[PDB]
Amino acid sequence: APQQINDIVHRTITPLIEQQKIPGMAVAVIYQGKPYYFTWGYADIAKKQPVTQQTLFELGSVSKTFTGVLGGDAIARGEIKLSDPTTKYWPELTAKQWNGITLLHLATYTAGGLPLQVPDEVKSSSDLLRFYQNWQPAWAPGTQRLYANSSIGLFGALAVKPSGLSFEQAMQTRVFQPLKLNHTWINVPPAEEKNYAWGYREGKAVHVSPGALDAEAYGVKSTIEDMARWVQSNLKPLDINEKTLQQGIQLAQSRYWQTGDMYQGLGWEMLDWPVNPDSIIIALAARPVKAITPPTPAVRASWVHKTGATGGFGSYVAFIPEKELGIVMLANKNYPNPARVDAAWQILNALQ
Ligand SMILES: Nc1ccc(C(=O)O)cc1O
Ligand SMILES: Nc1ccc(C(=O)O)cc1O
Ligand SMILES: Nc1ccc(C(=O)O)cc1O
Ligand SMILES: Nc1ccc(C(=O)O)cc1O
Ligand SMILES: Nc1ccc(C(=O)O)cc1O
Ligand SMILES: Nc1ccc(C(=O)O)cc1O
Ligand SMILES: Nc1ccc(C(=O)O)cc1O
Ligand SMILES: Nc1ccc(C(=O)O)cc1O
Repeated sequence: APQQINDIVHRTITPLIEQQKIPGMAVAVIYQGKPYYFTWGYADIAKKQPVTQQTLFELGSVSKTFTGVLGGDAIARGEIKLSDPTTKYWPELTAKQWNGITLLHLATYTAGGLPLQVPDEVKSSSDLLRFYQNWQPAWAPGTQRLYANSSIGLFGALAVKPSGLSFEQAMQTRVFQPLKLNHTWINVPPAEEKNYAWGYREGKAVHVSPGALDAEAYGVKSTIEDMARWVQSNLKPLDINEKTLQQGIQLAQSRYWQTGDMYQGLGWEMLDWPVNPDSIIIALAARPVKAITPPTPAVRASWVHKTGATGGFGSYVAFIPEKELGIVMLANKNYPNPARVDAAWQILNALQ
């Protein structure tokens, strides 16, 4: 822990925690291929349990980065293609609006206005089919981006079908295990209960509610160590020994669509480095997309990032491959996104 990293981190995070009243927080800075860990406050306020390097936080939508890489791994395996129609992997999807909707569209929120959430009442596999069959698109496929758990969530479920594995089995065996993420869970086991932090929404202790496609969209829990390892894996994919995982990370960081200065990958979102901080610092934001023809392979000169939130948690991951530099910020309160990106910006810009 060099003093350069120590001082900038404590100078940035301490005021953030006070200003946002965050009960507990874990931060990892990846600098020249080594992680540096920082922890504040409480994982459990009532039981006085401190945040540590073993504390599990809910990642929220940062889960979509694991989903995107797993999908990319399936592509590398020759099991799926992003150009394949959705109907190829779900033939019961016989409704005529699904003509021309591909796995890429699901992965990148460009199917034509799939809703932010799968409705809470949708539970069975029959419910899900009925839900997607009855969905009426607002736009043609590949024309507008509308962020949606029902879009990326379905991509994840369909992407693992040719493997013959469940999503959870696929993620564990193809992403978690090979990358040594031994404390990253879709479902937290009883042995890990003590490490599992409580989230805090308006003073109330809360964990993420179960739902359809939760594992695929927002259900991963992890520690600051594993997330630091996840960042390193994404910083330097070609150092990973697994052939298809290496390629799947690169596919997930490819630029498929452009909306202004933002580029949409699989899970990951990117901007050209150097980034105007104002470009990175609303319930529904429909944005027209420019197709990148063909998609640009993972650009090392990039700000790659993803925000995530659940009711009780707020997370943020950001990295710059070119600089071998990254940050993970995990907190057990859902606080404003600009505050996360600002703090991350302050730290990484000081270190680059
Ligand atoms: N809202 C729309 C939905 C689908 C199509 C299409 O061409 O498939 C076009 C639209 O304007
Ligand atoms: N291991 C655990 C799994 C689920 C929950 C929950 O609150 O849903 C809590 C746990 O400690
Ligand atoms: N005992 C507690 C005190 C304060 C808070 C809070 O969220 O500020 C939560 C608690 O469970
Ligand atoms: N309460 C729940 C609602 C939906 C689902 C699901 O798998 O869709 C699971 C649940 O435990
Ligand atoms: N062009 C490059 C691609 C990947 C890596 C790596 O470390 O994975 C490094 C590079 O210079
Ligand atoms: N590293 C950077 C510093 C300052 C600015 C700016 O727009 O002021 C942008 C950057 O990418
Ligand atoms: N200060 C900056 C202004 C514009 C851009 C850009 O990529 O358009 C980047 C910057 O660092
Ligand atoms: N997208 C979601 C975010 C938060 C929660 C929660 O239960 O806190 C559930 C979701 O389906």
